[PDB]
Amino acid sequence: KPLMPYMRYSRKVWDQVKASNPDLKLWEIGKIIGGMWRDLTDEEKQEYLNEYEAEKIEYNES
Repeated sequence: KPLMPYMRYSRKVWDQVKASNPDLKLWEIGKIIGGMWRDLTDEEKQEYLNEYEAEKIEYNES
C-alpha cells in the first residue's frame, strides 16, 4: 500500500536527522521533520504528491 507523501519524506530523511544529533529522541525527530516539510517549496511537495499519485495508481491496479 502506498505511503502518504508527508511520511515518505519522513522516511527518506529520518536517518540524516538522527545524524545531526544522535541524542535526539523519537518525538524530537518527528517535531523537526515537521519543520523541514514546512520549509519545502510547493514544487518540491508536488514531486512527492506526484510520486504518491503514481504509487496509488499502481497499487489500485493490483
